[PDB]
Amino acid sequence: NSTAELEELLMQRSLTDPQLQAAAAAAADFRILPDATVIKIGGQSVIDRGRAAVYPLVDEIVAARKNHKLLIGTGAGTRARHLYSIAAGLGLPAGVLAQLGSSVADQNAAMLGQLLAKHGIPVVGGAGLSAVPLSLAEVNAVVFSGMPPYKLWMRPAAEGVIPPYRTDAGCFLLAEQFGCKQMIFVKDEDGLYTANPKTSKDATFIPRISVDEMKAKGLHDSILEFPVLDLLQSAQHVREVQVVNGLVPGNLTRALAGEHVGTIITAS
Amino acid sequence: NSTAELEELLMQRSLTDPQLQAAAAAAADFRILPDATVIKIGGQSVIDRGRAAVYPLVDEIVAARKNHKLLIGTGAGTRARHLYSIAAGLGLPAGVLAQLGSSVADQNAAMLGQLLAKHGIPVVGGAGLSAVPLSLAEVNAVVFSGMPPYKLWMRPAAEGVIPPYRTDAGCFLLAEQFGCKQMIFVKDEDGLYTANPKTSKDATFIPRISVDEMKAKGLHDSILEFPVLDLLQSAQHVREVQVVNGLVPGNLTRALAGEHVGTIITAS
Amino acid sequence: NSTAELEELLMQRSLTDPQLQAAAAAAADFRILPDATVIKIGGQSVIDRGRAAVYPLVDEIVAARKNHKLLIGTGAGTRARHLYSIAAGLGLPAGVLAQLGSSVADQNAAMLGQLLAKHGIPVVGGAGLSAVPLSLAEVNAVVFSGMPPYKLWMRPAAEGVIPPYRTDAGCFLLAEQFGCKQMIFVKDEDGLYTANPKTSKDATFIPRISVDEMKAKGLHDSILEFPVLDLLQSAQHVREVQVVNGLVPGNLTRALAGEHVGTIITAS
Amino acid sequence: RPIRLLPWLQVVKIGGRVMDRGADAILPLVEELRKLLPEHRLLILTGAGVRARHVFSVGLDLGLPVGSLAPLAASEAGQNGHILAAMLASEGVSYVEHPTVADQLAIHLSATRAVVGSAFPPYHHHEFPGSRIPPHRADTGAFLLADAFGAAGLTIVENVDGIYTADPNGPDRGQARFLPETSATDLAKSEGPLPVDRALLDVMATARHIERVQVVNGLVPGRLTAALRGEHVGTLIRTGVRPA
Amino acid sequence: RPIRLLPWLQVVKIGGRVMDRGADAILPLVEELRKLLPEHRLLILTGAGVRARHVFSVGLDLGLPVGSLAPLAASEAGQNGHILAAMLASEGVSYVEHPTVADQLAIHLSATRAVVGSAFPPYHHHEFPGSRIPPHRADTGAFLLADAFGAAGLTIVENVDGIYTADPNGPDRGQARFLPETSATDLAKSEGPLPVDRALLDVMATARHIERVQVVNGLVPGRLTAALRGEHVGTLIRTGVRPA
Amino acid sequence: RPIRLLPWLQVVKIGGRVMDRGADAILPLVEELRKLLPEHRLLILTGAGVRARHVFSVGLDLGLPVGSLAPLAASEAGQNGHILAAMLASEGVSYVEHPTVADQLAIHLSATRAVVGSAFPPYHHHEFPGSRIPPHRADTGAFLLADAFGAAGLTIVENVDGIYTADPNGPDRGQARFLPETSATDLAKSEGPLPVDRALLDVMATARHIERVQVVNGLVPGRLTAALRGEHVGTLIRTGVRPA
Ligand SMILES: Nc1ncnc2c1ncn2[C@@H]1O[C@H](COP(=O)(O)OP(=O)(O)OP(=O)(O)O)[C@@H](O)[C@H]1O
Ligand SMILES: Nc1ncnc2c1ncn2[C@@H]1O[C@H](COP(=O)(O)OP(=O)(O)OP(=O)(O)O)[C@@H](O)[C@H]1O
Ligand SMILES: Nc1ncnc2c1ncn2[C@@H]1O[C@H](COP(=O)(O)OP(=O)(O)OP(=O)(O)O)[C@@H](O)[C@H]1O
Ligand SMILES: Nc1ncnc2c1ncn2[C@@H]1O[C@H](COP(=O)(O)OP(=O)(O)OP(=O)(O)O)[C@@H](O)[C@H]1O
Ligand SMILES: Nc1ncnc2c1ncn2[C@@H]1O[C@H](COP(=O)(O)OP(=O)(O)OP(=O)(O)O)[C@@H](O)[C@H]1O
Ligand SMILES: Nc1ncnc2c1ncn2[C@@H]1O[C@H](COP(=O)(O)OP(=O)(O)OP(=O)(O)O)[C@@H](O)[C@H]1O
Ligand SMILES: [Mg+2]
Ligand SMILES: [Mg+2]
Ligand SMILES: [Mg+2]
Ligand SMILES: [Mg+2]
Ligand SMILES: [Mg+2]
Ligand SMILES: [Mg+2]
Ligand SMILES: [Mo]
Ligand SMILES: [Mo]
Ligand SMILES: [Mo]
Repeated sequence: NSTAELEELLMQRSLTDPQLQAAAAAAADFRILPDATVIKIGGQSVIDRGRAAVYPLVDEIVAARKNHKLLIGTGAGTRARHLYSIAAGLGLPAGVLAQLGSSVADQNAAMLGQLLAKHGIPVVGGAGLSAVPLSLAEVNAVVFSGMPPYKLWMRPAAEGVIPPYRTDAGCFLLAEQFGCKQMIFVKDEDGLYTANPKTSKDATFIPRISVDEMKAKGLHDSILEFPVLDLLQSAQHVREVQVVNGLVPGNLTRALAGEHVGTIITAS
Repeated sequence: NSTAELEELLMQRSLTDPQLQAAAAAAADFRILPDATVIKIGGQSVIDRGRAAVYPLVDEIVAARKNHKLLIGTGAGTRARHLYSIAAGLGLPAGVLAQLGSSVADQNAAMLGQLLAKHGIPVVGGAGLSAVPLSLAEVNAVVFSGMPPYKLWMRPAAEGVIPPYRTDAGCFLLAEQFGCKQMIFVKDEDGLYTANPKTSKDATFIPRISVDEMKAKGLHDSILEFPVLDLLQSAQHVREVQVVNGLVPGNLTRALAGEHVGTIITAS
Repeated sequence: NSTAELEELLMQRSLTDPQLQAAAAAAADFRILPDATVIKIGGQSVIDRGRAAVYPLVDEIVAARKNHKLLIGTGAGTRARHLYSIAAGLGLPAGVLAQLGSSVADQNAAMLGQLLAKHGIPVVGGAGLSAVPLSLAEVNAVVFSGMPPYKLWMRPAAEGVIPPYRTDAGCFLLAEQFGCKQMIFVKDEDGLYTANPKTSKDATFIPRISVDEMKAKGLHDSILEFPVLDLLQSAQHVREVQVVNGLVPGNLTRALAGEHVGTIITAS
Repeated sequence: RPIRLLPWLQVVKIGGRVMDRGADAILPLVEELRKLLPEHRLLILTGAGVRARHVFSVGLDLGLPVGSLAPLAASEAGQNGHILAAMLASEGVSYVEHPTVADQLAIHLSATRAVVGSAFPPYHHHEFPGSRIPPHRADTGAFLLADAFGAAGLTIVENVDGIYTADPNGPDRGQARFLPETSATDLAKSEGPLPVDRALLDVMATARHIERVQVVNGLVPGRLTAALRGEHVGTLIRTGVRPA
Repeated sequence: RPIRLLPWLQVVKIGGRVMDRGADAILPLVEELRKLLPEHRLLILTGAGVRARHVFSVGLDLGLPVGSLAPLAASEAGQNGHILAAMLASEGVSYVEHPTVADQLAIHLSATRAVVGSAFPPYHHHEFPGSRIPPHRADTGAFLLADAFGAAGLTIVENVDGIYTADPNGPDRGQARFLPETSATDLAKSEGPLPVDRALLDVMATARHIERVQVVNGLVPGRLTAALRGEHVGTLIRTGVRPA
Repeated sequence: RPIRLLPWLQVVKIGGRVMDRGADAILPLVEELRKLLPEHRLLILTGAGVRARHVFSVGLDLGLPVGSLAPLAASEAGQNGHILAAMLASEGVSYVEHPTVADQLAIHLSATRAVVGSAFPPYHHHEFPGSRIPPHRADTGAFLLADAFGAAGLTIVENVDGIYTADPNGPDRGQARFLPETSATDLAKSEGPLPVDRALLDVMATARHIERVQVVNGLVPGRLTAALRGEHVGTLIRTGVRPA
């Protein structure tokens, strides 16, 4: 490989050419925001529960940003499920549902940002490149809306019209793109179990598992949107994620301190 | 009252239902930016006067933000009066005038922000949630344009087409919505008098008065836009305002220090 | 002269009236960002060269903003030349080319901002009034896209359709408008020579020259866009500029320290 | 009185609780609107419905003030407007944003027969205080625009026949009597719930052009079409504007 | 020379000082424009007038540089454009923003017969230095667009008959003589005030398409209509473009 | 399956490498498009071509991840769209932005016969990881929109006759054989370069409406016109959608 070699392939071949694809893979790898942690705050699992779930998390974020740079993405929740139900019953395609679900993640970002404003933490568009707030000890965190930008260009799932890339995927891809050091999903269960702990009597807790092992055990579609497990296996930067229970006081703080609360899911 | 009770009324009744309205009134009350003071800098009364009025105020703002978090809203002034005269003579409705007056408050915000930029103070949209500048000792203040957002949806007055909610109302409502601790109107008279001191020989100064007392004395439409006195009586957070003379050196600084310069108008 | 005199001429004459033009010339002169230095990073000369040119400059900017407030504008480069070639061959006018060239300066600003984000330096629109980043020691610099705003309203050159005001002019005018203390163009030659040093065997280096002397020696169109030399002669605030070689390690740092590297071009 | 900016405009406000019924209500309404497109130049504005109740539940639980809740509810009205416009896209109809409605409606209705927008007005964090529930909602926003434009009419499409003396789905529905006609001043002086914002009655008292607004049942096909021709099929509300 | 992007376009610039006369000038102009809508595809651009003088008074008193004053004046031209468009809304006309004029004018004039925009060009904080008064104002912005588009014409609507040898409302009005025709190069070499920006003469010298611009009195009904048909009713300014 | 939002729409994607040929390719294409405007309601989407290769060269040299490179390439497709729209402006065509395409295409195609947009989809910094080259490019974005809208077709305009068994301009061009028809599943399982994004074959596998996409040579006048009438003049790609 060389720069000049790559530049010739880039000029002379289709981008689909395996020889150009392999030369580009040899490029250097820059991490844009390597010292940041991306956290997703679940819509259904946390924000829809109101003050009893959100106020302790707000206190944890305020304490945590003293030691940890944070990008805090919001989930969507029950209002997006309602929009999806109305739109799917009309026969609208996945790209139209995708646009409707963004509005609900935005509402949640606005509500969380208003609780955080007097602590100096803004809601932003462009979290990964919100250079100023992330460089200041007074701030050191931003809130963003967790849906991806795909809108009408959303790829549909193999079946049905629910957008397959929603706020788990939005937050994950932002962590991956900006080369962040850690990705934490804040949900309302202690972590991954062998069955849905809400629906199932003797599900066993799983502290640590690989994407291949999850698929083999029939957990591809359990505590995270299932396409995230495939994005994780393709990821250059974030090769594991941690799922934690935001309802347990201090859980987010402990995960940020390196404690193994919850479940660690690894690409390999 | 309870959350579940309120949630049932919210699902099952019209929002107009007195029983739902009363249950919602029992909700907790969060103040978004409780340590901020909103100041309105009058368009006609200050900014239209140029350097002799504006430069001492700029120095006061720069000194004051060392000790006091400030949201500084601009008035409109003579250019908006000119637009209103042209548009009203054409028969245009209040909603169209409202849009024209915003442009003039924006011009004033731009001119004031350019004098403040080298002091680190930005002009912003979204002052109440300008979390970053308000959290930094280097900044601790923002400038915003004081007209409300109502535009073509402006409620007209009972008579005529001049928009009744202009920059006094815009600034007041921002202070009320963000739960700010104090609202100061910076005008060009020492405060409220028993008649327009510009037009009237022996008007007597009024240091302190309630909205009901102002109405009873025929002052509903004197030194503030009159709808502000009704908004003040409905306000949850800002239940009094202070009117001061921005032409007197240090008056704004003294009001921010708790001195009773000017007139204090109280909701009750 | 007086304020009242000027105000009467402003009300009663055309803005073209020589008597109003002269009265306005007597106005006070406020410098909005007097302690800032504007730097242009050349598109063809630096950013198009990739990592070997850009990474040492990124390190210099990071070190330099400890002592110097910086507004860093990007050039455009080879992709804009390609757009100009396609559009000119179709017969499109200068105003349409101007719009196409902006996109390339934006791409360059995005690439440079992503390398700078983890150092707290943002890409901004409105650099001159980016009050907050410029007031913080943690930040003290911003990146902006160097094309002017003229778009379809671009004045054409006397001949041909290439926009005559491109990123040299954009950066220069921002320095002039904000009353910045210094303007540094970062190119890929040590400075101005008596002929194009790329094309010409025994060109002699010129450390210092006036715009009139450059025109007299046939250098009006050499290392800077030629209209910039006329803008410089009309400028109120920035009356000289320095051209330096960004390929030489530390050259930008030394120029910011007051060393006479490169060429100083003076209005008079 | 001010001139009428768009005297030929018809404004139709579709209740958020009608949209909440899903395809069973929306498909017949869409078919009726398709047939109305050649007959009228329509600005169609959607209300918010049940999702705004959920965001109020969360926001009030978090303690948020009324100016925080106003744009949160408005979002739900925007989303209903995008859903309705998508169903009408093949007839040339799209959703347009509030600044486009406020400044460019004339050109958009020259291009196509109808457009859809959110009925909430942009009061946002400058919503008036007093109640913890935003007062200037979809009926109110639709009327402010219809009257500012000097439109030929405003018709409100409800999930009930019109205004009754009590909520006809509520604890006192047994004595709910239907009102074929009423004045805004009469309604304003009564206490009790209505199917229209109480702020609508206030903006009616300062109106300059719209003389009557009809509330009709959008769950009965043909009522909207009849109301747009002036036929009395629901409750007429007299605003107390008089002819010049 | 470059192609003409919109060869069928007519551009009309309305002076801010005409709009400042209020209804007595604006109502007859609106009536004349209504009657012109079927005849021409019009981009109507408004200048700034007396409110920009007031903002210059304040801004110059505050010491602000010429790039600060350029968008402050442009605002006043935008506001005049919104006022004029509102009066024409019932005929399908709306105000459109500068990016819409620069990139989408073709589709907007396919939708409707005319649109209104601000005549100031977006030079903003990149206005050229030298004078403390922004040089690229409404006449200049209107000409840059008309010539970039390769429009069929630009007509400037003034509050006077055209260009005279002295200001016909000023201290030397007694010897002001009317000029039925002039060249931009001749004007450029004279000193003294004009009713058009001095920058307009500069942009005329580099023009590629527009051969003549007529300045006519918008306070006399029918002059705008005559000028749009090429009739000589004010001052013709030859730009010194020649036919291909 | 979901409804078709715009069943009467034809989508045409113009390759960035066709635009890179400049006037010699663009002028004949513009003339052909002008003649197609009365026949079809067209959304014309441009790809990126060689300038995106240069920005990838710089960006990959700087180490930037695939989400950084995706909007950098998309810019080049936007710029080609503005160039093509300017050439069609006199026929009423303009460039429209992605949010306008996603929410307001119905009204814009009611106003005029065609509009132009960027074929890249807005995946931006949320582009999928795995390759250092953004996978969801112009062919892919054009197909996602054509299929979401339930359009009557998508035609891809290339600088070659269609898909061959090897790159017909590359080191193995000697054994490149032309494929008049193929399925997306067959292509997806082969290795080697294509003139269409490999992501296009993936989005074809989940498609709900578009049954076939034809790739034709835009350097041969009349092929685009023939393809829009269903005539087989390049390579047909079957998506594996079946009729309801
Ligand atoms: N095997 C499993 N282990 C743990 N939880 C599971 C499992 N299978 C399903 N779940 C469910 O996943 C839920 C979390 O996903 P959900 O989509 O509710 O989260 P969220 O991030 O809050 O969503 P959003 O932000 O999209 O509203 C848990 O509430 C749990 O009921
Ligand atoms: N009873 C009164 N007491 C004091 N001032 C009064 C009274 N009645 C009228 N005024 C007038 O109110 C004026 C202040 O209101 P005005 O609308 O000028 O202020 P502003 O906030 O500068 O306006 P804007 O920002 O809208 O231009 C004072 O200049 C004074 O002349
Ligand atoms: N007399 C001269 N002295 C020095 N350099 C000259 C002279 N005449 C021409 N040049 C050329 O000017 C070039 C710098 O201008 P160029 O337009 O390449 O710079 P840039 O700022 O990188 O451009 P952009 O940002 O517009 O791509 C040098 O590379 C040099 O070849
Ligand atoms: N006096 C009344 N007459 C008729 N309906 C009433 C009355 N009081 C309350 N209601 C209730 O109002 C309901 C309509 O609800 P609402 O007005 O909130 O819906 P909407 O108008 O569809 O919503 P949005 O305001 O968000 O568009 C009716 O179904 C009825 O139950
Ligand atoms: N030589 C001249 N011939 C004609 N009018 C002149 C001349 N010199 C100055 N004037 C003045 O210019 C005035 C027109 O003013 P001006 O051109 O500023 O207005 P406008 O074009 O309406 O404003 P804007 O440029 O903001 O659109 C005339 O009424 C006349 O008094
Ligand atoms: N199997 C193949 N069949 C046909 N062309 C191929 C094949 N493999 C590679 N190519 C090459 O792809 C080239 C077309 O390039 P490409 O698809 O990148 O351009 P484009 O579609 O115009 O660009 P964009 O994707 O930016 O719109 C052809 O000219 C040919 O050289
Ligand atoms: Mg998002
Ligand atoms: Mg405001
Ligand atoms: Mg720029
Ligand atoms: Mg209702
Ligand atoms: Mg003039
Ligand atoms: Mg291709
Ligand atoms: Mo639009
Ligand atoms: Mo538009
Ligand atoms: Mo548009």
